[PDB]
Amino acid sequence: AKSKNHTAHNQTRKAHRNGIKKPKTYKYPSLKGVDPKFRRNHKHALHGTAKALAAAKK
Amino acid sequence: AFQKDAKSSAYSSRFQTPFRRRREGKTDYYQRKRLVTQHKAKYNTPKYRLVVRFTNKDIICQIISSTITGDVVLAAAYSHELPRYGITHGLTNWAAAYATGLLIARRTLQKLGLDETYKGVEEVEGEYELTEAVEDGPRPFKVFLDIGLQRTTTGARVFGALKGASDGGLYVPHSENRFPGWDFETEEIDPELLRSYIFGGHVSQYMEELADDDEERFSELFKGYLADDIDADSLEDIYTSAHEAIRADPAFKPTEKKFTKEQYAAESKKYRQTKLSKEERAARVAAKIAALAGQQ
Amino acid sequence: ARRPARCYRYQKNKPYPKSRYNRAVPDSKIRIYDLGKKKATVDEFPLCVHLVSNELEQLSSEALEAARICANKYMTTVSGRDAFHLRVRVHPFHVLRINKMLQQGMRGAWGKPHGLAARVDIGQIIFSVRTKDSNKDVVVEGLRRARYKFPGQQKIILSKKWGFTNLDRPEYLKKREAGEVKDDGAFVKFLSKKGSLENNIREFPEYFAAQA
Amino acid sequence: QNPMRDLKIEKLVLNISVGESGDRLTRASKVLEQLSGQTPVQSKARYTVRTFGIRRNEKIAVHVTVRGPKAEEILERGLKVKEYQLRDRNFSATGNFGFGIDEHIDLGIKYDPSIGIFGMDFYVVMNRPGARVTRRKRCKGTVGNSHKTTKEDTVSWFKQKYDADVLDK
Amino acid sequence: GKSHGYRSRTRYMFQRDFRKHGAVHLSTYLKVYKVGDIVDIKANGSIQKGMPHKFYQGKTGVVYNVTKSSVGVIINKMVGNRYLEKRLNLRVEHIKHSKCRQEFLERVKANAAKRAEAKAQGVAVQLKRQPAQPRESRIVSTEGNVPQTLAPVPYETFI
RNA sequence: AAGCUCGUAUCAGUUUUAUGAGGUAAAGCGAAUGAUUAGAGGUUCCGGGGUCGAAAUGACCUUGACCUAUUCUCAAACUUUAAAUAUGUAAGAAGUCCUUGUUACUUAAUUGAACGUGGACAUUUGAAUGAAGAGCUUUUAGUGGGCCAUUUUUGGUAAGC
RNA sequence: GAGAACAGAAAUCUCCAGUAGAACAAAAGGGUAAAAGCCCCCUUGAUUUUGAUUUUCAGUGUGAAUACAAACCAUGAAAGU
RNA sequence: GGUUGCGGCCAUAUCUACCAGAAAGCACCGUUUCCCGUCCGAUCAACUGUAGUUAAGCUGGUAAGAGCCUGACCGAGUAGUGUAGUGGGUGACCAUACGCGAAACUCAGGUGCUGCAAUCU
Ligand SMILES: CN[C@@H]1[C@@H](O)[C@@H](O[C@@H]2[C@@H](O)[C@H](O[C@H]3O[C@H](CN)CC[C@H]3N)[C@@H](N)C[C@H]2N)OC[C@]1(C)O
Ligand SMILES: CN[C@@H]1[C@@H](O)[C@@H](O[C@@H]2[C@@H](O)[C@H](O[C@H]3O[C@H](CN)CC[C@H]3N)[C@@H](N)C[C@H]2N)OC[C@]1(C)O
Ligand SMILES: CN[C@@H]1[C@@H](O)[C@@H](O[C@@H]2[C@@H](O)[C@H](O[C@H]3O[C@H](CN)CC[C@H]3N)[C@@H](N)C[C@H]2N)OC[C@]1(C)O
Ligand SMILES: [Mg+2]
Ligand SMILES: [Mg+2]
Ligand SMILES: [Mg+2]
Ligand SMILES: [Mg+2]
Ligand SMILES: [Mg+2]
Ligand SMILES: [Mg+2]
Ligand SMILES: [Mg+2]
Ligand SMILES: [Mg+2]
Ligand SMILES: [Mg+2]
Ligand SMILES: [Mg+2]
Ligand SMILES: [Mg+2]
Ligand SMILES: [Mg+2]
Ligand SMILES: [Mg+2]
Ligand SMILES: [Mg+2]
Ligand SMILES: [Mg+2]
Ligand SMILES: [Mg+2]
Ligand SMILES: [Mg+2]
Ligand SMILES: [Mg+2]
Ligand SMILES: [Mg+2]
Ligand SMILES: [Mg+2]
Ligand SMILES: [Mg+2]
Ligand SMILES: [Mg+2]
Ligand SMILES: [Mg+2]
Ligand SMILES: [Mg+2]
Ligand SMILES: [Mg+2]
Ligand SMILES: [Mg+2]
Ligand SMILES: [Mg+2]
Ligand SMILES: [Mg+2]
Ligand SMILES: [Mg+2]
Ligand SMILES: [Mg+2]
Ligand SMILES: [Mg+2]
Ligand SMILES: [Mg+2]
Ligand SMILES: [Mg+2]
Ligand SMILES: [Mg+2]
Ligand SMILES: [Mg+2]
Ligand SMILES: [Mg+2]
Ligand SMILES: [Mg+2]
Ligand SMILES: [Mg+2]
Ligand SMILES: [Mg+2]
Ligand SMILES: [Mg+2]
Ligand SMILES: [Mg+2]
Ligand SMILES: [Mg+2]
Ligand SMILES: [Mg+2]
Ligand SMILES: [Mg+2]
Ligand SMILES: [Mg+2]
Ligand SMILES: [Mg+2]
Ligand SMILES: [Mg+2]
Ligand SMILES: [Mg+2]
Ligand SMILES: [Mg+2]
Ligand SMILES: [Mg+2]
Ligand SMILES: [Mg+2]
Ligand SMILES: [Mg+2]
Ligand SMILES: [Mg+2]
Ligand SMILES: [Mg+2]
Ligand SMILES: [Mg+2]
Ligand SMILES: [Mg+2]
Ligand SMILES: [Mg+2]
Repeated sequence: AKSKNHTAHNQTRKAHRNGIKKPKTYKYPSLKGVDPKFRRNHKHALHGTAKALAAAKK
Repeated sequence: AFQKDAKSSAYSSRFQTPFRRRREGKTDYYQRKRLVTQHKAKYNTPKYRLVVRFTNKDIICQIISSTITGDVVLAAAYSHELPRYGITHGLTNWAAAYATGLLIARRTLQKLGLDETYKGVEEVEGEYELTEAVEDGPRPFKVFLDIGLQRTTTGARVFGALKGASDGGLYVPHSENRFPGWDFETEEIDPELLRSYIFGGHVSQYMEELADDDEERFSELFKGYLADDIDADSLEDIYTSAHEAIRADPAFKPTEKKFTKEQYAAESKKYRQTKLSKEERAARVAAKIAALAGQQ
Repeated sequence: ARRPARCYRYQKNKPYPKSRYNRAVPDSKIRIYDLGKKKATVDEFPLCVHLVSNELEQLSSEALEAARICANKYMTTVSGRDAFHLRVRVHPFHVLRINKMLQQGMRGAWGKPHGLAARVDIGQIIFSVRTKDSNKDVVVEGLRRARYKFPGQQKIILSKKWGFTNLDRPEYLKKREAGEVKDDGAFVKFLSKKGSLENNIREFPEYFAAQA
Repeated sequence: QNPMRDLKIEKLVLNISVGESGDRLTRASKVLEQLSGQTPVQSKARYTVRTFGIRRNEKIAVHVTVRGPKAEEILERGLKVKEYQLRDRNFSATGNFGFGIDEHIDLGIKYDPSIGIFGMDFYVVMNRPGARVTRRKRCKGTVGNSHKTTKEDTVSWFKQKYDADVLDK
Repeated sequence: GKSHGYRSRTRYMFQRDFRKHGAVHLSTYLKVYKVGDIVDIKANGSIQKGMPHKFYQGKTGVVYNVTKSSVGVIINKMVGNRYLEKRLNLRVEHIKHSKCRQEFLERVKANAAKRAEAKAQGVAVQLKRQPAQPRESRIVSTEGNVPQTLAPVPYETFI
C-alpha cells in the first residue's frame, strides 16, 4: 500500500458551500445546566407571580 | 552586608517582590483569601470578618468588609476605650479582650438596629453557647473571627475577644476547645475556670499568691492597683459592672481632638526631609567632581 | 570518509547543535580562534581588515580550520608571528547529519552526526585581523589567500574602526586622549558617565583633569 | 551611643558528636542531662558514609541549647578548662564563638565508670537586645548594620569580661 | 506514538507570566459576575481546578450560570460547517469581565444624553458612527518653515 | 430532487471602530537555563608541582581551579522583550432608563438574585460595502487511490523521491 | 561563606546569605514559598444518589477531568477546603 | 501631615551603603502564678505597662549606586512580514511595487500611589 496519510486540502471549500452557519440566537435560552437550588426556587417565584397577575387582573 | 554577599544585577533584575503586606509580614494571604471571598451566588453580599489585633498593650476589634478599592470598617472598639467603662489597667488581658469584644459586639449591633433584639447572654456565667436564631425576626449579625497571625492556642487571648463578641449577641461561629478550661485529656469544658477568666479571676488569684510571697515584685506590677487601691478580690466586680456599663452605652464617644489636622499637619511637616531636585543633584555631583580631582 | 562539501553547503535545515538531545556529535576541526599576538594592546594595532561572507551558506569546521591555518601560516612567515592578531569571527555549532548504509519494510533515515558547520549570513564576518597600517598589504593578501578555502563568495574590507573596538579611529582617539579609555588585556574599558562616582574615579584617575 | 546594645549570650549549645547509636549514645546524652539539667535532644545521621560507621537516620549525636545565667555558669566552667585561652579562630565573623574540650570530667562531673568519658563541642551564640525582630512571627525583619553582632566587636567584649585571651594574631 | 492529552501543547500558553507567579491577588475573587455578563477566558495555570481547555483560551463568552467558585460560560464552537454552543464551567480565577462591551455602553449612554440635549434644544442629531473621512483642504505656511531639500545618500560600509 | 414557512426580516470566506487571546519571525546572550573564543585583574584552615629550609595556620616563583569587571560566537525541543498574516467577542427594541409585584433561593436587613406588571424615549434606532432575499425540513446519489504550482515546512547528499 | 574536641573532602553543632538555583512515586512540561515543599496532629469525601459539562467526537461509546443539586461525613477557633 | 489596625494595586514599593527621625502609635523591653508551648519562656502561651530605650524594627532623606518603572527627533522606518510581476541571479539569494512594522540597545524623566477606621504637638 503506502497511501497518503492526511490532509485538510479542499476541506474549507466543502465547508463554505453551505457556509459556516451563524449560531441562531433566541430570546429565552434554556436553563439547562443552571443550578438546581436557583431553579427550584425560581419555579415558585414564577408560579407565584402568575397567580398575582390573575387576581390583580380581575 | 558582606563581600561574597551583595546580590548581582541579575538577581535583582529577576527578583519577584511579594505583596507589601506580605513583605511587611502583616497579612497571610492564603488565609485572607479563604476568609474574605464570598459565594458567587450571594453576589455583593459582603463577608464580614471580626478582626482582633493585639498591639503591645492595647486591643483592636474591627468588623471589616472588603472592596477592590480596599477594605471598609463597619465599626471598631479598641481596648483603650475601656476607661470610660471603668477599666484603667490591664487592658491587654484576657478579661479585657472579653471586655473589648463585648464592646465591639454591642456597638455594631447598636448602630445596625438589632440592639434591642439579640442581647446575647446577659448573665455571663461562662457557659458554652453561641447566639441563637430569633424566630420570626432577623437572623443575628454573622461575623467571622479573623485571628490575624496569632498562633491558635487553647486559652490564648484572641478567643477572649470571641467570647465577648458572641456573648454580645453577634453571630461568631466557633468551638470551645480554644477556651481556657478545655481539658486536653478529655472532651470536657469546665466553664467555672472560663467564668473566672472572663472576670480576671486568674489575674486576681495572682495578686493574692503574690502579696504574701513577694512584696518586692508586688511593688513593681499591680503598682496601679495600689495607688488607686483596687485590691485582688475587688477585681471580679470591676468587670461585672463593666459589662453593665458596656450594654448601657456602647455608642463610641470619639476623642475630643484638641488641635486639628491642619495643626498636626504643620507641626509634623516640620520634621520630614523634602526631596532634592535633580538640579540640586547635578550640583553635589559636579561639586564632588571638583573636589576629589586635583590632588584631592 | 567525508561527504564532499557540496552536500552540506546550503542552509536547508533548522539549526541543530550539540544538545541534551544530540550528545553524539564529533569534535570541531577548528579549535583555536585567536592567533598571533593576542594580548596586544588596543593601541598597538589600529588597522582592522575583516573577511566578509557574501552568501547565506554554511562553512564547515574543516574549512574554517584550513583557512585559519592557511592565512596565519602566511601572515606569520611574511610579517612575523607577533605582527598581527587573527580572530576567527564565526563558530561551527551546527551538526551535519548523514544517513549511512528494493529493500523492504521499513526505512527510517535520521542521520547520525557527520560533522559541524558554521551558519553564516550575507555580510557576516568570518575573519577579523588587526595590525598596524604598515602591515596592511600583508594582512589583505593573507585573507585573500584563506579566501580560496571557503565555498562561494566572500570579500575583504578595511574597517572604518580602530582595531577590534567599536569606535572609529578619530572618535577613538577622542576618547583616548581624553581620559576615557583604559587598558584591559587585549581590549579596553570605558569611563561610564553613570554609576557610582566613587569607584568611577578609583578607575580612570587619568580623567578628572578636563584637559589633554 | 550604645544604651540598648549590650552583648548578651543568646544561647550556649553543648554538642557531643559520637559516631554510633545505642548504649554509648544514651550514656553520652545522660552526660548532657546533668550538665544542662534539661532533657536533651538527639540528632539522626543525614546519610550513610559507611567509613564513619553511620547509616541514614541512625541517631548519631546529641546536644542541648541552654539560655540565661545557666549558660554563663557552664560557659565559665568550660572557659576554665580552656585556661581562659581561646584563639582568633573559634570566632565566626557573625559575632559568635565556640571551643571544645576532651574529658567532660574536666569540669566537676566526677567520673562514674558506669557512664564513661566524652569530649564536648561548646558553642556560644551572641546577639544584642531587640534581635527577636528576626525571630517573632509578625513583622519579621533583619536587624540593621550598626546593631549587628560582628567579630572584632565580640572579641572586644570577650577580653573585657572574663579577662581571657585571643592569642593567635 | 502521537500524544494529545487535555493540556497537550499548553507549554507556554498556560505559563504563569514573568515575575507574576504565585498566589493570586484578592480582587480577582472580589469581582461579581451575574448571568449574561460577557467574560474573557484566560486560564491561570496556578489554579488547576475549574480550569478551561486550551482551545477556549482567548475566547470570549457569556456567563449563563453562577455557582460557588464558578461562572458557567456559554461559548459557540465551530465544528465542521456549523457552530455549536458549548457550556464551560469556569472558576473565577480564569474569568475576566470583557471591555468589548463598555465602549458600546459608554456610547449608548452618550447617545441618550446627546439626543435629549439635542432634541430639547431642537433637531439636527447625528448619532451614527461615520468612519474616518478624507482630509479637508489646508494651506501649510512657508513662514519660517522653508522646504528642506534632501537627496538620496551614497553607499558606505563602516564595518 | 422535493419542497415548506415567510419576506426585507435577517444574511456575509469583506472592511472599519472598540476590546480580547497567541509566543512563531525577529531579537537576546557585558538578562535566566544551555553552549562557546580570548585575554586582564582579585582570592584561600590551602588541587597538584617546584625553591629556602630542622618544621610553619611559613616566605617566595608555579599551575590549576575559583571570583569580579570586560571580550569573539550560538539554539527545533533556550529566554526578558516581541511583530506581520491569521484568530475570539461587541457595534441597541431580545436596547436603555424610572416606578415596584412574585419567591420556598440569598442577606443582619425586601438586602439580593431571577422573572415580571406599569411608565419615558423610535426623523441617523446608533459603523462601512454588498445581498438573485431570509429561515427551515425530509430524502437519496457518487465519493471515501488523489495529483500539481507559488509560499510556510519535516526526513533525504539528492530525486520527475 | 565564617565558625566548634577526636572530625579528615563527607558525621554532628551554630550563625549569615540564599526567588526556589530544591522538593512534590514516575516521562516531560507546566504550577507552588507563612506552599503545593519539610515536620506534626486529627481522620477516611479514595463514601452515598441520580442528572449537567469539557476533551477526544459522529459532538456515539470508552478513559480523564470540571462545576452544581440532594445526603452522610472528615479537618480546623473559624472562613473554609 | 505622623503613626497604627484592615487593605487595594503588588519594586516608582525590592537591593547596598550611609544620615536623620519631636509628638503620638508602634516597637524593643520586665515577669513566669495562671491557660499554654518548647531540648531552651528563643519562638508560642500567659501577667504587668510596671522597671528601661529609640539601639534596632518602623518611617523619611542621601548616592554621576544597583535594580525597577515611564517616555521617545533613540536603535529604526532598521529586522521581520501580508500582498504583485513572464523582475534580477547558474545558484545562494536580492532588488522593486502597495501595506503592516519589532527587539536588546541609546538618551531622558521618575523611585510607591492610595481606600476604610482610629489616633497624634
Ligand atoms: C520605552 N519602553 C522601554 C524602555 O524604557 C527601555 O526599557 C529598558 C528595558 O529594556 C530594560 O530591561 C530589559 O533588558 C534586560 C536585558 N538588558 C532584561 C530585562 C528587560 N526588561 C530595563 N532594565 C530598563 C528599561 N529602561 O527600552 C525598552 C523599551 C521597551 O523601549
Ligand atoms: C549571464 N550569466 C552567464 C551566462 O551568460 C552563461 O555564460 C555563457 C557561457 O556559459 C558560455 O561559455 C560556455 O558555454 C558554451 C556553451 N553555451 C561553451 C563554452 C563555455 N565557455 C559563453 N560562450 C557565453 C556566456 N554568456 O553562463 C554563465 C553565467 C554567469 O550564467
Ligand atoms: C550575530 N553577531 C552579533 C550579535 O550577537 C550581536 O552582538 C552583540 C553586540 O551587538 C553587543 O554590542 C552592543 O551592546 C552593548 C551592550 N548593551 C552596548 C552597545 C554595543 N557594544 C555586545 N555587547 C554583545 C554582542 N554579542 O549584535 C551584533 C552582531 C554582529 O549581529
Ligand atoms: Mg507514492
Ligand atoms: Mg486515503
Ligand atoms: Mg500511519
Ligand atoms: Mg493558616
Ligand atoms: Mg473538637
Ligand atoms: Mg532557506
Ligand atoms: Mg527560512
Ligand atoms: Mg531537510
Ligand atoms: Mg532563516
Ligand atoms: Mg594552505
Ligand atoms: Mg534495506
Ligand atoms: Mg532501505
Ligand atoms: Mg571563496
Ligand atoms: Mg563571482
Ligand atoms: Mg526572610
Ligand atoms: Mg509527540
Ligand atoms: Mg502567555
Ligand atoms: Mg517560567
Ligand atoms: Mg512568590
Ligand atoms: Mg500560593
Ligand atoms: Mg484534583
Ligand atoms: Mg458620532
Ligand atoms: Mg484585519
Ligand atoms: Mg530564532
Ligand atoms: Mg532581545
Ligand atoms: Mg547566556
Ligand atoms: Mg526559539
Ligand atoms: Mg479583531
Ligand atoms: Mg451595517
Ligand atoms: Mg439562499
Ligand atoms: Mg447523501
Ligand atoms: Mg453510498
Ligand atoms: Mg459511504
Ligand atoms: Mg496515487
Ligand atoms: Mg524540475
Ligand atoms: Mg530567612
Ligand atoms: Mg521558578
Ligand atoms: Mg520561605
Ligand atoms: Mg518567603
Ligand atoms: Mg454524570
Ligand atoms: Mg466523554
Ligand atoms: Mg516617644
Ligand atoms: Mg520575655
Ligand atoms: Mg508572647
Ligand atoms: Mg536611629
Ligand atoms: Mg529606607
Ligand atoms: Mg538608578
Ligand atoms: Mg504602558
Ligand atoms: Mg515616537
Ligand atoms: Mg511610539
Ligand atoms: Mg530584506
Ligand atoms: Mg514579504
Ligand atoms: Mg512572486
Ligand atoms: Mg520592477
Ligand atoms: Mg521596498
Ligand atoms: Mg516596504
Ligand atoms: Mg527607593
